[PDB]
Amino acid sequence: RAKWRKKRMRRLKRKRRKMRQRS
Amino acid sequence: VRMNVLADALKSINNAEKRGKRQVLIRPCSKVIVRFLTVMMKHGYIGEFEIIDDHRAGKIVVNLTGRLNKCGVISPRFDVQLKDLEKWQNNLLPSRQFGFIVLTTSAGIMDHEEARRKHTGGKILGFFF
Amino acid sequence: SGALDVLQMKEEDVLKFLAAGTHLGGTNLDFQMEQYIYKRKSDGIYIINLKRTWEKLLLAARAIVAIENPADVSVISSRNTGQRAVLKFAAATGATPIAGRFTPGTFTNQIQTAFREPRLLVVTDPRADHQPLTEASYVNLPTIALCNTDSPLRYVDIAIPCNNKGAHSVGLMWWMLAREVLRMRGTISREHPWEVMPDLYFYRDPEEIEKEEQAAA
Amino acid sequence: GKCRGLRTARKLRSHRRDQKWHDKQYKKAHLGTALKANPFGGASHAKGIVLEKVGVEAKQPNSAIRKCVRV
Amino acid sequence: KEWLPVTKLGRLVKDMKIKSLEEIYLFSLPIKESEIIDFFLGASLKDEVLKIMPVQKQTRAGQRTRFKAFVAIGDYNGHVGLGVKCSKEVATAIRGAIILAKLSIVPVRRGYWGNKIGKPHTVPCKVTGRCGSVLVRLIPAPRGTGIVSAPVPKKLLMMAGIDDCYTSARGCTATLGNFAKATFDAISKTYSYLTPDLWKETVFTKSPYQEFTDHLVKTHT
Amino acid sequence: TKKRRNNGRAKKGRGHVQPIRCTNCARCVPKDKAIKKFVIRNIVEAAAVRDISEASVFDAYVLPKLYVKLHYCVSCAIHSKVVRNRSREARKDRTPPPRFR
Amino acid sequence: MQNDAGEFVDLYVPRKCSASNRIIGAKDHASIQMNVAEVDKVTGRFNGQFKTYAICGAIRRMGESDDSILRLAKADGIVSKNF
Amino acid sequence: GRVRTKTVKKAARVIIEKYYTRLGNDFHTNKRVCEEIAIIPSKKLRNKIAGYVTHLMKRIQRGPVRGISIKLQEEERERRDNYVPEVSALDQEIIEVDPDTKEMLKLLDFGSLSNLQVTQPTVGMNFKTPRG
RNA sequence: GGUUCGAAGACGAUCAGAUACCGUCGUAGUUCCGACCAUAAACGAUGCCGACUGGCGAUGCGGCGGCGUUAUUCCCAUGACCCGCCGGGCAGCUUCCGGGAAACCAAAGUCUUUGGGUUCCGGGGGGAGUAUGGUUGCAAAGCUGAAACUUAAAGGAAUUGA
RNA sequence: CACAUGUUCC
Repeated sequence: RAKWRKKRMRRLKRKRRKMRQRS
Repeated sequence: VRMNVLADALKSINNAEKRGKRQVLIRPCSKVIVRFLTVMMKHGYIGEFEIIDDHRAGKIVVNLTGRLNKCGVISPRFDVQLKDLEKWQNNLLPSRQFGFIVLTTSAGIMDHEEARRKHTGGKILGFFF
Repeated sequence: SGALDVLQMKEEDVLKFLAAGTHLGGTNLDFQMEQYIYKRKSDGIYIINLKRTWEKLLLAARAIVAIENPADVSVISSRNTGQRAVLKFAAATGATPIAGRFTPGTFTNQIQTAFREPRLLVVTDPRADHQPLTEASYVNLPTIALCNTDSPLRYVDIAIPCNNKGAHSVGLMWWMLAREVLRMRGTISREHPWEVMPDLYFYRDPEEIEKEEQAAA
Repeated sequence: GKCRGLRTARKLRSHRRDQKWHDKQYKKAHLGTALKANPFGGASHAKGIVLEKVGVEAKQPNSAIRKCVRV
Repeated sequence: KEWLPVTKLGRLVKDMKIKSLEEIYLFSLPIKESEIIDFFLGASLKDEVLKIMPVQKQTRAGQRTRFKAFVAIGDYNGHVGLGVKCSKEVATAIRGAIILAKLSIVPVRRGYWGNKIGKPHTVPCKVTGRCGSVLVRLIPAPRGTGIVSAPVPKKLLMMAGIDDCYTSARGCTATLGNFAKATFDAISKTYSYLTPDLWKETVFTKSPYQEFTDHLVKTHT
Repeated sequence: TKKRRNNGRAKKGRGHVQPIRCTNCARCVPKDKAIKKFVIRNIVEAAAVRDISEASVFDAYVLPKLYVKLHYCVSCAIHSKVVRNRSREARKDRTPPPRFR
Repeated sequence: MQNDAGEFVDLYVPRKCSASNRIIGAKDHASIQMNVAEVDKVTGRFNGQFKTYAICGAIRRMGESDDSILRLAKADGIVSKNF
Repeated sequence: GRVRTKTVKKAARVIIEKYYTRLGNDFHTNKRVCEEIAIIPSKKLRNKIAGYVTHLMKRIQRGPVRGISIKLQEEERERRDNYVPEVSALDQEIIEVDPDTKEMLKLLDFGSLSNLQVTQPTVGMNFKTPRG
């Protein structure tokens, strides 16, 4: 189901934005 | 709303020519429209018409024959010179055997074949074949 | 036909339509016959004009005698109400009958035994005889259909408004048509009425066949 | 098109200017990012120096061992 | 070889009472017999098998395939037609496309372009044909140009003798089945499109069924 | 691929209506989409109609009746074997079955 | 269809429908000629001449066949002008 | 537990059509009639057709049969299709004639008739079936 | 303020595994008010205005006239039915109008017989609604929005088997 | 009340 194909990318973006502030 | 007076006139009579009616009712009558069909009077494409000349937008009732398959309207009114009167008929008219491009000029609303004679083109209206 | 001194609407025909129930129509209306209807009477019944019945009978009777050979004219009645009238017209006029249970493919299959090429088609009503009208668009065949106030006019060339439901009203139609087509061709005169009664073409229910036989014995 | 006036020319080719970018052929020939990424750099032939040899496994049913070279 | 007549118009062929096949297409009576075209214009009627194509049907037990042949027919004078047959063998599918190709010949209109001197070389007017998604147009051409068209519709256009042709197409022309029959509607539209030369009202000749109805009941059933 | 003119619903000018709950399940269906069986039910079918008559109060006492408007969903109506799948030529026939028995 | 010099070059002239005033195609399989017999003004019997008509197949497939031929026969005097 | 198939029914019907006069009513009476009029391959097939031959006359003795062509029944149908009733019910002295049918006759050539009866108009013109 | 129901979570059964479907609870929520966000298969997967083109049976608004029935019985006049019609309001059946690739559609028609007017939006499938930039929001997140690279396919309609 | 999966090319 394509609904959680989008939600998988959404968890990647929160992880990728958190490492922006760490630097 | 109502943008054109001549485009709806030709679309209404083409919607009934494919059906096969003999008398139809067109809502507008303009100065261009009343002398637009007089070109078809000299070419014999449509039967004689009677109008209701009143204090409103008059209603024209035209006799319908089968000689005019479709009269075409072009929008807007492009400018046509005599360096390109042969240019459109390559894409617009069926042939020179028949098919007519009508134009409105300083001489009046008139055909491309006679536009070659009086040497005056210009503002265009449409085509009937 | 048109303003002909020999062919007005006749007094002796007046009493036949009024007693039969021909001028009465149906509850509904088909959009085609605006010109064939005079007025609406009480309880939802339309009125079929007798002048229109006379004129459209003549144009129907024009085409019957115009085909000089009656051997290749077909007649159809799939409804049991017009069964008795049309069968003996094949023997009388010379036509070829189609009396119920019509086979599809009689006009396109060259292998079938009943492969026909007539000139004129006779329909009692378009709804029960819609299938014969299908092949009329594939091979060029004129047709007559006895139309009601509700019968469709699809693939019907010549149509006559009358009542195709009552038993006494249907057999009047082919009798008067037979009485007319005999008059244009040089066989029977016009001043004297036809000797054969119109009752010969009324379809009779089998209930009355065994009941009238009781009165004989 | 959809608008059919007589003096709509700025409405016309500006509504043809920007989806020319959505066409791949116009975008490829007018955006230089792939021209930077072109390892020929606008060329057709290029010299090269080998550092190793790489054997590439082939695709679906049509399968073999392909002779490829690191350049 | 010895033909046994079936159709009513078929008997009229052998009686030497009709001069040509033009009077049949005057009245547009349908044709079901395939020797009538051979009888009148079967001299230069040239056959050509376009293509073979193994169309297939999926069944429960095994597979099931039958062939299909395409044929353009005519002489090089005004008369061409198309034939379609899907049969089991390539021999029967080819003849089936040959044998029905007579049955669907449509006479084309050749007209002049500008001056009316010489022989009618092009289409009288701009006409098109509609079937499927493939579009084709018959566009008049200047003198001495030729059939400027795709090779498969190019063959069917010099197949009728019309020489100067201009075209303009749209659609998946790779489906030449939908592309050849698109020309078929366009060439058939010429005798349905009203011409200002043909504003003269047609006097109605009497039908051959009506003219010879006495003979139609004395030599057969 | 589109299957119906009105896709299982009788909404043509509303856009939004009030949902209702189902009967066999608690499926939440809009009111003009669920199947509304207004089932008529006598209290005793065949057994006690003779049995009440020998213990009733008055002469030919009339029995009361139940009127419950069932609201089955798409999945609950087919599981109760009420509605049936139909051919596309017979899907448009929306006339109710008769009441012969 | 005639040339520059004045010779009829067309191989036939197609029919015309008298109702819609348009020509009839070569593969129109529903177009019908209405054969109308002639009635004598004093005898009433068949003469030997016809007032032929034509109808196209498209008019048949909408249903306006009989209304046209009634109008067609009014102009030729077959239908009574009093009506 | 017995059904007559297409082979039995095509052999039995054509025998009855052409050889009506030679068949009897008992099974064994016309069983040997079928022996001489056709070439029957086996004993079993002759008894199979002849039972259905006798089965159809019980349908004939009941009345007319749809799928049969009998000359005598054809003449008897011609005798009843050309039957002549008494005088016509089209020409009466009493005829019901609605109020709205007069003015179409009144504006026609024959306005005043002799053997007609003007009827009352039905008061209350409700004629349609209730909806649902 | 929490009646009922019910994310998360817990407990009892099935499972080889349930962190699921079933049942017992139960927090945020579900109810109201004031501040936020602007996403939905927000669908009629079908923008808005306007001329025309099959009928047919309906329903709703307002208006016109009319046998008659029923109440204010005490009629003029009002109501409720019945008959039609008028402008449009959601609509429905039929279909060789016509269109479309077809499913289907009186519009998805008046389209190679190509132009009534106008807005938004797509250019093979992925990468990707992603990086970056800007911007709104407390946050979740929303709007705008790539590229390198990868692929000969991705996809829609329809027939027959399974 | 359960039923999960059948290694690739043809």
